This record gives sequence, structure tokens and C-alpha cells, in this order.
Amino acid sequence: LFTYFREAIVATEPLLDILVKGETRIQNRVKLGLNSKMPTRFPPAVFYTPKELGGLGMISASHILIPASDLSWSKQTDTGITHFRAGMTHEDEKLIPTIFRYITTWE
Amino acid sequence: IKFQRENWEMIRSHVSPIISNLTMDNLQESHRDLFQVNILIGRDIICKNVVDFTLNNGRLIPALSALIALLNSDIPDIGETLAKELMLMFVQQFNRKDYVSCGNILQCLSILFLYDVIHEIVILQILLLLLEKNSLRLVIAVMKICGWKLALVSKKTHDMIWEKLRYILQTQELSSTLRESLETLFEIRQKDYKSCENFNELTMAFDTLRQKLVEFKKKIYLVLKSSLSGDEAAHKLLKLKIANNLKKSVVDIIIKSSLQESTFSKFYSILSERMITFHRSWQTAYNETFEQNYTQDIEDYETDQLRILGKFWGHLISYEFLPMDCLEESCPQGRIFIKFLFQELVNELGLDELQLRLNSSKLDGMFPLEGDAEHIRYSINFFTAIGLGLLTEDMRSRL
Amino acid sequence: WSPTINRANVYVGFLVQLDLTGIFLHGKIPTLKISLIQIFRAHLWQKIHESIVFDICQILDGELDVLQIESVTKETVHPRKSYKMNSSAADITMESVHEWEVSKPSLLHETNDSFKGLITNKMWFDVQLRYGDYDSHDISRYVRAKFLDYTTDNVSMYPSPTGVMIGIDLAYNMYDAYGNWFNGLKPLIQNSMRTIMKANPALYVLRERIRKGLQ
Amino acid sequence: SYNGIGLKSAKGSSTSGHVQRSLASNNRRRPQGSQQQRQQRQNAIKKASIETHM
Amino acid sequence: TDKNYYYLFDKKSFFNGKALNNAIPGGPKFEPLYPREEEEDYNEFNSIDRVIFRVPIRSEYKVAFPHLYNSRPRSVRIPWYNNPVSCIIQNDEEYDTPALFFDPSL
Amino acid sequence: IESAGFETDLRLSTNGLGMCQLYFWHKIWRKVPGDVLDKDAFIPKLKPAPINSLSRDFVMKTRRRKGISTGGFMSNDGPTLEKYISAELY
Repeated sequence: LFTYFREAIVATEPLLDILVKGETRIQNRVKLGLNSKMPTRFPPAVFYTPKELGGLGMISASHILIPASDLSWSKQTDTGITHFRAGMTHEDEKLIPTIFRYITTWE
Repeated sequence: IKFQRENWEMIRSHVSPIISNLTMDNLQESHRDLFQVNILIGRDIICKNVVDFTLNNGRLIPALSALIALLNSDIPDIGETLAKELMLMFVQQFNRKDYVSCGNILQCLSILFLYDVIHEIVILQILLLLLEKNSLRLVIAVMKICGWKLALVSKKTHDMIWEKLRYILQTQELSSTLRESLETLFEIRQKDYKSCENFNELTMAFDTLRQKLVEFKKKIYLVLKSSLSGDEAAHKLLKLKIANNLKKSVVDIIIKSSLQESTFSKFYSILSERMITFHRSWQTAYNETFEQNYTQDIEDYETDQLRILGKFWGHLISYEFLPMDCLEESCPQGRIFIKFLFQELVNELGLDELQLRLNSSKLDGMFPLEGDAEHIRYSINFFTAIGLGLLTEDMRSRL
Repeated sequence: WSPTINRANVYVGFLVQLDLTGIFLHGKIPTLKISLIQIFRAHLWQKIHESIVFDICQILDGELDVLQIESVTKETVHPRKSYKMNSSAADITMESVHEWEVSKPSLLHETNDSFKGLITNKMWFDVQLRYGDYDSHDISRYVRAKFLDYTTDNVSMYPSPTGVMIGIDLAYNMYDAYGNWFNGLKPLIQNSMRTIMKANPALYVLRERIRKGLQ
Repeated sequence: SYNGIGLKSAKGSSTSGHVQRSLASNNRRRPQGSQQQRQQRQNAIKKASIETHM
Repeated sequence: TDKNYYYLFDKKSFFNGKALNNAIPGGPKFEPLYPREEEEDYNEFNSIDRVIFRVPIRSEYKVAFPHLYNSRPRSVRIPWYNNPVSCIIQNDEEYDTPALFFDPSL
Repeated sequence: IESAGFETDLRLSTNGLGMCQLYFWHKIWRKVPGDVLDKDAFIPKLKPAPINSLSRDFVMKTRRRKGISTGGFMSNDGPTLEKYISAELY
């Protein structure tokens, strides 16, 4: 997804939303295996920690503070980046880096 | 005895001098000076000096009060004497219709009360006296001065005073000015004041007394990298609300991060822009960083990194920054950085337009206008090396 | 990730104690339990605890006359006492020759002490195993808490009011003890504990099992 | 949703639905002066430009 | 004791918010009653070509004048619109005193 | 204009201690700040405009609402002969 449209992701909010959702779903799959999904019992440690420290080693694009906007004025007319939405999880102020910042934008 | 007298005289003079001096700019110094000179044998003199000063700056009454308090803490007798003198003065004022004097004295008293020198009882008495003769102008300012304090200590007394004031306002044919004063007082209340034989021994005592008296960086990096657009990153940074000290450091870190990435990204530039718009301190920090770069940190970098940096700077400068730039000897890495920056500018702006913009700013370093004995030749050559105009024109101009 | 996945700060997990062990599971977590069982197969927890007790006894025997010890009685506790986390009991009761001047309830790693508070003729050691977990992995604190609880309320099957609660976090390999001490005891005790941690057979076995589980 | 801007609903989302207002927003708002830096320049560029009844 | 305190923390206000899918930031939030059918289709009404933006029209104002500021309100109850409560209680054990306020002119 | 959600806002601010009321019986009109008949005018579409161009923007909006101006961008001027007297003699 990201290597194909590196630069072009940032603007599209729907895609971002999907990523957030998709990532969460994936996480829950793992948590489904462990028959819980209790949000404390899976700190981001267990997912994003690499396999070389025993983690799953996911490559998140979910911890981004998504651009929210006036959906009144978004589809209509014009736009600007104001009010960020949550992004994906409760964090312990643990800023998980995002794959996009390690991919050189197409231009 | 003669010697003692002389000493006293000297002391008095010193006190007078201190009084004359006393201001906000050199208060500590004044205090120090005062401490140096004796005021047990020359206690009366000191008192006289203080009182005189009060009579004079009335605006620096608080300071005087503080000084008195300080003195009192050490030598209480002197303080007591001063208080007595003040009281006497007040009495005199009351007697003789010396209104200004009364006001001054009252203020002093209030100050004393505030600093735990004199009791609030005296103040209360004064207020009562003022009331008895229908003198609103005297008690109004005094009350204001020692209002909160009064409330704290003798609340009942304060209440009584308030009641009296109210009575005066309503159950007495008061003047317009008086009424106004009353109103003001009320307003203040609503907010609670918003605005010798043993000479040698003594000397010895006084002298004794005188003698007695990486993680952050990491976090920043994470923030930079845990963020989709630059905007988000900027927002995150701003959330942190780091001190005006560390802004420069943050900027430096950001720059480093940018350098680290393989090629120049719009992201970093965007972030910078966001920061810059946000506050003057961030702008200042950015400027500082820039200065550091071309001066001392530019020659350290490898080429690609340097180029990237230049590009970033160009982007910053194409719009957001003011074109302020400080540029034979200075030509290796630095020159290439400059070239890169120029290229970036060209890309952003448009050649002629860019040139015009450059002209508009003072700009002596990038394009020095004065010929200066074939020193501009080098600059021209450099310009030629990276496709540019106006250099030729400049050359023609000088001959 | 057991020590995060199973942990104390759970929202709604019904805390079952796992079979023949002191390993609380906050809710049915699937593979974890099996792994734990494998680790602690053949009553391993009990063995560990008992082994530790034995070691302590041996140590005491070695240093009898140095610390003025009349007799070192290992009490005949109920087999599950190792893994009864609610209650407790004095494992190694300890008779004195002369009267000990013990300190106030304090930790095993404390440089500053005062041996003029309480006095006693009899003492006890309790060994308390626990399986740690990310939230409550601090062992010392836990032991202190236990001491505060057990010693005070009604009767906690201790013959003397004064004693010590040794505690070994099996899942973090941390150890700490807390309680009352007499002069020269504490350093020795610490040393003994260290030795045990380095090499107790049961503990070693446990470690091996854990390794196997983890691969 | 607060000022037309929050995420419609907390469910589905797969997220807190928390909404920090951005501090880029402020920046975006504020460049009246920045417009003058450009606006001002523009202005400068184009700056120079009955009796019977009575 | 001041009743006016509960402005936009009324049950009615809450209900309105729920209806309008509009959180008073302090208060609760729910699944919207009605699904947000974003099918304006760039019409000549409510366009940004047409309207003016002196006021930001906060969602605070929505639940206060539901039928006005919000367009297509549904199942929206009417809120209250109140008087101010000058009520002074003495905490220092005193009796009938003009303390917090100021005296008449005459 | 500015008095949209004024009272409510005030109430929110003041924890319902101050109660505003707005009225218009003085019939007191006033110049909208800024200057109509300016084609440069303002920057923002979404935000509130600046005060020199405030008059203009409002007028434009009104025109749009009416259906006087035809399109996304337009102007206002006098219809007369001779190119409006040569743009008022330049």
C-alpha cells in the first residue's frame, strides 16, 4: 500500500481511516487467538516489538493522529488540516513510528 | 563625646543620601549601604531620614516600610520609635488640616501594618477618627492600602468600618467626590484589593549584627517519525510546550533528522513552517539554527546531506523566512550549500522574480553591489557555475 | 509475553488460581495456562518452596552459635501452604539461646538499622513464592504488604509475633525479604538468598523449564 | 461531534475518537501578516495609482 | 443552589445533543439517532460561496437554540432559558449583611 | 451579525451568573468596517475575513444569495456608457 502510493496517502483521509481500522482488526485477530482483546493485556510492546525480541513485529501505520475536518465543509467546497482525530489506541505516551516516515515520497 | 557626635552627624548625612537615592533600579544597593552604617546610637537620625523620605518619595513607601520591618526584626526599639514618630506626624496633620501629610503618614502606617510592624488597632482607631469628622478622602486610600491585611487580622473591625462607610453614603448628605470615593472603596472590597556611656559596646554589637547579615532528543525523534504529515508532527511538538531555552535544540534535532533521510522531504519543511507561524520564539530559534549551520556546522556534513539541508533552507526562505543571509576563503562545502539553496529558491520562485525579491532585501552577502577591487569576480564565477543572471550586469556596472 | 498478557491490572478477569501452583490467571487465557502447567509440572512450585526452606534450614544449622540460635525447627506445614496465597504459616521457627533485641519490620537491603525496639526469644521464617507480572513485578513491596497483612490480623499461624518473610518472584527471579532482624543476621541472610538464587536445584529446574517453553 | 468536527461516532471507528484541536490550525488562521509580507509586497507593486448645478 | 448553573447540562439539553449527534464537550455522547446522509450535492443553499463566517456556530449553540442553528433537527426537545441567582450565604457566622455587593447612591 | 450564539456563549463563560439580552429599538445602524468596491479584498474562504475587506466580502455573499452575481467569482460596479467614464478617469 505504502510503497505504491507513498506521497499520495497523506492527503486521503478515508485511506488513513481504513488503515487504522485494518491495523486494529489485525491486532484483534491476534487477540482473538488469545481469547481476550483486553486493551491493557496487549500493550503495543507485544505487537510492534520485532520478532528478534519475541514480538509479532507489525509495521504500524495506525498511531498517526488522523486529520479530522469539518465534514460539513470537507466534501463540500474547500479544506484545511485542523483538528486532529485520535488515531488508533491508548498509548503510554509511546509514539510508535509510522512506516510512511521510512519511505521516500515519490516526488 | 565629640567623636561620638561627629559619628552621629556622619550617619545622619549617610541616611539622608540613602533617602535621596532610593529607587526601584538600585534598591538592593541602597539597602546594603544602609546596612553598612550604624543605626543604634544614630537611631533617631535614621528615623528622621526615613520619615523625611516618606514625606518626600511617597510612591516608594512600600520599600521604606519593608526597610523599617527589616530594621525592627534586628533592632525593635528603633522600629517602635519610628512608629511613634509616624503617629505623632499623623496627629499633627489631623490637627492642622495638613491633608497631604496625613495621606502620606496614613499610607506609611498602612505599609507598616502590612509588614507586621505596627498593630491594626492603630489603623482602626485612625479610621474611626476619620469617620467622626466625615473625612472620606483620608480613610479611603488608607483602607485600600491596608484592606486585605485588615480583613485577614481584624475582620470584625473591617466589617464595622464598611458599615460606617455605608451609613455615611446613605444616611448622610455626602458630597459628590465623597460619594465617588465610597463607590471606589466598595468596588475594591468586592475584588479584595486587586492592585552615650556604652557607645563602644553598642558599636561592637552593631558590627557583629552586620557581619551576621539525550532522552529529550530521542522523544523528539520519535515524534518526528511517529507522524504522517509534517503538520501532525508540528502539532505534537507544540503539545510538548518545551521552554524557550530548548526550542533551538529541538530545531537542531529536526534538522539532523532531515539530514538523516535519504533525500529532502517536504514534511520537515512543512513542520518548520508550522512552527514558524506559531510563534516568534520559534522563528528566532530557527534563525539561530540557520546561523549555526552556515557558520560552524555546514563544513562537517557529507555532500548529499548538505544538499538536502540547503534545499530545506531554500524552501523555508522561498516564503516563510525573511531573506537575511550572511555570506574567497569561505568556499568549499559552504559554497555548494549556498548553490543548492539558490537552486531551491529558483525552483520555488521563478528566476527574475527571485532576483527582484533578493534586490528588495538589503542583501550584501549573497550579492555585494560595491566592486571592491575584483572581489565580486569570484561571486560572478560562482553564479555562472550554477545557471543564473544579473551577475553580468553587476560586472558591467563596476567595470 | 505472559507477564504482560496475564497481569493484575485487568478490567474484569475472574482471578482463578492455577492448579497446584501460585500462578493467578486473570481470566481464561488459552495457551498461557498450558505453558504454565508444563513449567510447573510435577508439583514444581511446592518443590521450589520446600527446597528453599531446606536451604534456609541448612544455612541456619551452619551458623547456629554465631547468631545465638538454640534450635531451628522446620514446621510440619500443610502441603499446599506453598501455594496458599490468601493465608500463610511460619515455615522455619527459630528458638533463641539468649533474648534477641530485634529491629522494627524492615527490608532485607537496608544499611540503616536500630536493634533497641522489640525483644524476642522465638522467631520465624516464611518463604512466600509468587509468580510476578508487569504490574506487580516489584517483589520487595509485595513482601512488605504481606508482612503488614499477615503478622497483624487475628493469628497468622506464627508462634512468635516477630519474624521474616522471604519472598522470591519466580517469574522475574527477584527476591526480597522483610521483617525483624538481630545484629549480624541480615547480611548473612542476604548472602544466603543470593546463593540460593544463583543455585538452588528446584529454581534451576524451573528456569530450564521456562527456557524450554520459550525455546 | 463538537463544532462539526469530531468523529460522528465512537463505535466502528476502531479508535478512541479523541480530538486534539491542532496548533497548525492557529498558524493557518493567523497569516494576515504573512499575506501582508506577500499582500504588502503586492500592494507596493501596484501602489502609485458640477458648477452649473451648484 | 443556583439553578442557572445547569445551562447545557439539562436532561433536555442532553437529549437534544443526542438527537443532533452533538457532544457538549463536558457531557456524554451517543450513537446518532439519524444516519448522516451526506447528500447535499453542492447545492446553492448552505454553500461556502453564499454564507458568511463571522461567528463559528459552535455546537454549544446548537443545543441552546436547536430549531434555529441546527438544520433538520429531529426529536429535539425544547430547552430552558433562565434568570440569574443573586443568593449570598454567610460562612463567618454573621446575620443580614451587605457583604459581597455595594450600597445604593442616595 | 456578530451576535450569533452570543447570549449562550456568555452564559457558558460565566457559569450562568450573567444573563445577556440583545435588542434593537434604537435602530442604530453603523458602517461595516472595511471598504466595498475592492477586487483584491481578502484571503480566507472558510474563516472570518479581515476588517478592511469585511464590507466587501459581506456584500459579495449577499449578491451570491440573491442571484445577482453569476458564478464562483464576480465583482460589483456601475453600468453606464463610456466604460464607466473611463474608469472614473483612471
